[PDB]
Amino acid sequence: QKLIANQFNSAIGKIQDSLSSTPSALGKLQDVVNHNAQALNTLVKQLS
Amino acid sequence: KNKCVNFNFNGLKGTGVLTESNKKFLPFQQFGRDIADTTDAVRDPQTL
Repeated sequence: QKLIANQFNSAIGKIQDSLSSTPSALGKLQDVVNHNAQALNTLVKQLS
Repeated sequence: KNKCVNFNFNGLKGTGVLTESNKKFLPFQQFGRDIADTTDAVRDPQTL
């Protein structure tokens, strides 16, 4: 039991630290926003 | 100033609100455009 508890806690800590240290993990969501923003910008440029 | 007026500056027609500007473009510069490529800042002919 306690070995499994230690492994679980260590795994959670590793997930937290790795998620903090890697910036490209959350690209997908970020990508979404970029698309919309870029699209809107393009439309504005069409007025010129 | 400071109301919805139809303005005509040197044949440039438009409708909007004219406010005192804190922009500091150089004396030779006359007009001011924006991201959408339209004039948003102007310099009066009679009084600079």
